[PDB]
Order: sequence, then structure tokens, then C-alpha cells
Amino acid sequence: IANQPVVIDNGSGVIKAGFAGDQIPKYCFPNYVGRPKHVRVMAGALEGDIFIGPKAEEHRGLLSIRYPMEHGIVKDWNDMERIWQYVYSKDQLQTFSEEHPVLLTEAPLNPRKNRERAAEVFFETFNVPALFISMQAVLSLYATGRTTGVVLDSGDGVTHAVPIYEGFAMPHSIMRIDIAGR
Amino acid sequence: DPKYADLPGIARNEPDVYETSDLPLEELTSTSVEHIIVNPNAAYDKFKDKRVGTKGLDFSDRIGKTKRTGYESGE
Repeated sequence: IANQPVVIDNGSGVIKAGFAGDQIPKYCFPNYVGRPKHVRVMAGALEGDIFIGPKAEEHRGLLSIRYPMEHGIVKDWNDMERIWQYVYSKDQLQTFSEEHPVLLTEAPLNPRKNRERAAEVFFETFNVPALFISMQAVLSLYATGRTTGVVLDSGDGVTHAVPIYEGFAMPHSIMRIDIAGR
Repeated sequence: DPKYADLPGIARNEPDVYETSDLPLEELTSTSVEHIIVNPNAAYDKFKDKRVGTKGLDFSDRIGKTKRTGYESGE
């Protein structure tokens, strides 16, 4: 038995999400963790000590924003656990991680520890039935419907190019520099 | 009463009381502020079920951690 898989598209600055078979990523939010700077005094204030999502944007002046994924490499695994749980929270997907396959996206030429720790997270914390980490160039080719092309993307923290001709990728002509939007 | 007969100078026809005729906010209605009617019942019902966790807090000038944010938990 299998269900509709979840496309947890990562990003160094914006993390997209949404179920498969859709046409619009219905749940997009910035990939940052906001925790309060000031001191809570009143009784009936905001509660949680960690704010991710549109709530963080709603209270930017109260939170100390910090990005956990720098240049495509996850720097804070605990914060990423919070972010992925927020993806499966009751505000973005309202589902369980044990009932859906995950299509995670990674930038090319990433360190192996990112893939291994992502595997341990999605298979030890989230009890996901199936995970498939894919690239980012091939996906844009799928989105445009083409079969050939030089995907030149530029995320928030990684700009890279992966030339693909007739559905075949060339793993030696992949350039990648850590100079982008952020 | 008997102080009239026994004493010489205690006169009568004396008006004992000589007197006179006993003759017989707008700052809250401003257009600048928005006057609010305080209701303790509505406010009490609003903050009725909001807890405050005071587990290991501080407010003094103690510098051991990075920051200091008291009143952590709730309900």
C-alpha cells in the first residue's frame, strides 16, 4: 500500500512543499527559525519559543531570525528537524510522515554527510516509508517538459549549472559556486 | 433654665444665634483618543486559560547564559 507522496523541496532560503500530482506548491514558507529576542512578561503572550512559517514573518521584530541551511549545506540539524516537523505540522500539511513518501531535493555536489543525516532524519525521526533524494536541474527540466537543456539555477545560497542532453546528465560538467541571493 | 432668676446679668430677649441666609469630567470626551470601556469580566474571560511557566527564570543582572527570557511555558 502507498499514498500520494510529499514533495519536500528544500532550499537555502525558501522551503517549498505540497503533495504530488498538484500544480501549485500550496505551502511555501521561508526556511528560517525565529525565536524571541526580548523577555516575555505578560500572561497571554505568544507561546512556543520557536516560530517557523508565516507567524515568523508576522512577528519579525520580535524574533531573532537565523537560517539553518547555509550554501546548501545544513548547518543546524535540530532546527531542520523543527522545520520539517512544521512541514508536517497542523498548519501546512496536517498529515503523518508515516503515511507518505518523500521527494527531497538537494543541490549537486553536496557533502555526503548531508545525505546520510537526511536519511537518518527521515528514517529515524520521521518514520517515512520511502525517500528519494533528487537533483534540482532535472526537476526543472521536468517542469518545463523538455528533455535537453543547461539548467542554470540560482537559489538563495547556491548557483550551479548542470548540462543535460536528451535526458542524460553529465556529472563531470557540473559547476557550483556558493555565491547567490543570500 | 433657672440661670435667669439666680443670676443678675443673664438677660432675656437674646437672639442666641446671629446668622446669615444659608444660600444654596469634560476631558474624556476628546476626539483625539479612543475612549475604551474597561470590562474586567471580558478581560478575565480572555485571559482565563493562559498559563505561565516559571521554570528556572531570572530577571536580575546575572550574566551566565546568552539571553534571558522569563516566563517560558504556558498551556
